[PDB]
Amino acid sequence: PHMELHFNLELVETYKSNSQKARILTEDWVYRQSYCPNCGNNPLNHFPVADFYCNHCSEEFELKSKKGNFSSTINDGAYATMMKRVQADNNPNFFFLTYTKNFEVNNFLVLPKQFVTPKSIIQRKPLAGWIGCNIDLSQVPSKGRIFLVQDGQVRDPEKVTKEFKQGLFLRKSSLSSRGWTIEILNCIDKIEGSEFTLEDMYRFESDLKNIFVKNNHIKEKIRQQLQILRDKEIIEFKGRGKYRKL
DNA sequence: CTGGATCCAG
DNA sequence: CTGGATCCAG
Ligand SMILES: [Zn+2]
Ligand SMILES: [Zn+2]
Repeated sequence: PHMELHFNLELVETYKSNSQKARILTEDWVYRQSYCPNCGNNPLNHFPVADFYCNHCSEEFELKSKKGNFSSTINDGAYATMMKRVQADNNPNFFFLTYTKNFEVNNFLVLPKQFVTPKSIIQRKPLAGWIGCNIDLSQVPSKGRIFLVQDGQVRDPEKVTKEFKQGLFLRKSSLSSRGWTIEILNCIDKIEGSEFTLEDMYRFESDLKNIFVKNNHIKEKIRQQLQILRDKEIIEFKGRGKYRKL
């Protein structure tokens, strides 16, 4: 098994000046080159929409693509529609593909569906109406941005599948309880290095209070959330309010 | 006390 | 059943 990072260069020539070129090329690449980031199965199945599923584990993936520079936002459709889906916990997993002017994939990631929170949905050039949206990847923790290819480097599929499976417990939490765990992961991402203290986490109290406005016991909530993450092997407790990222 | 463990009103 | 609240060991 060898991933080829370039698109089909013959299709590049055939579909020159064709309106659908960029969709044909990206879908083709995902179909032949991607694997299921849950169970590792290759190839995926095709379901207009660029939707795939895994015939082994039934995971679904919808593809989004951007030519050029890696963006911290993924273009979607309507704000209201995306919201209904997010609320109903109904989104597919998302594949995000970025590619160069020479039709090489330089980033390819999966955003597992449960990491798409109301918060991560931002309005695009909003107008009083007409309001598109993006998914804002700066609001998604590293645990929910799982790279199959990163900066032109093909990652170990065993690490991809491990990371994907590690986050699946969040599918069993309801919206706000899931939101808590996801925001704690966002805090931990900001801590520089491997080691951190409870004191480090308490610095985010003000930030967390602004998201979770009804919580008057934020320090205690932080402790509980750290315990959930320990139980899920995402951090370890070294005792006495000291932790290490895993 | 500090911080890991558990709970319950609506 | 949830997520803000309370319990409880060292
Ligand atoms: Zn190539
Ligand atoms: Zn699969």
